[PDB]
Amino acid sequence: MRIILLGAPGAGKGTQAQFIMEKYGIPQISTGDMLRAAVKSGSELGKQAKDIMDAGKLVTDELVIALVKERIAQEDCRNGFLLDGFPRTIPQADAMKEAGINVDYVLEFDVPDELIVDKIVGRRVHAPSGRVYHVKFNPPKVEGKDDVTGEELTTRKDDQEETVRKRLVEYHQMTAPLIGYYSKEAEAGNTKYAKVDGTKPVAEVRADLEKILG
Ligand SMILES: [Cl-]
Ligand SMILES: [Cl-]
Ligand SMILES: [Cl-]
Ligand SMILES: [Mg+2]
Ligand SMILES: [Mg+2]
Ligand code: NA
Repeated sequence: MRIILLGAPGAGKGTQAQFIMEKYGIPQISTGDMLRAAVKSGSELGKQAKDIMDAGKLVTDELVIALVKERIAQEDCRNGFLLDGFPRTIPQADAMKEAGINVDYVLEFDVPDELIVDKIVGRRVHAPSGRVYHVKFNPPKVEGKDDVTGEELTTRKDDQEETVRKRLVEYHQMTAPLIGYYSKEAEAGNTKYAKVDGTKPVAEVRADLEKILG
């Protein structure tokens, strides 16, 4: 099975990745992982990608697509692949089509913005050790303090509410046309598309995916 799995930053689409990998015998692949790998390999695309990154420049859609095409030709994608978080824009989806990269299912892992925010801004960390807590889901033993040292917990700059909300605003303005793109592709019979309710318990989402995919 060839699957694209999309989802807003913080929604938790990753919670279903291992289920999909084990159901079908397929690797999880991502443009981030591809960039890091091809550089190691010394292949020509990797060298081109390394040059671009070393210059602090943007990886063009042309190069990303060539890396995707190369990645899915590798032996471990024989049964399919779980393409995580890509495409991100209609131009990238069109470049997939120009290159001949169709998939069987596009899954939109959907969690309302307010629930994403509530999840992230409740996080607490003991930064010297990377130990993590959450006011609502994994609270510490003494309020606001690290269990092990007793030092007062903090929050990551990455997790500030204004920063989370800005990231979601940007995500939806980019992704809304892409969702419509794949819905239309499904209407044409070129793929299947499903909006997945990520707010349910993990075990229920898993059951729902089993019905969506078969
Ligand atoms: Cl996430
Ligand atoms: Cl990968
Ligand atoms: Cl303790
Ligand atoms: Mg890999
Ligand atoms: Mg939406
Ligand atoms: Na093809």
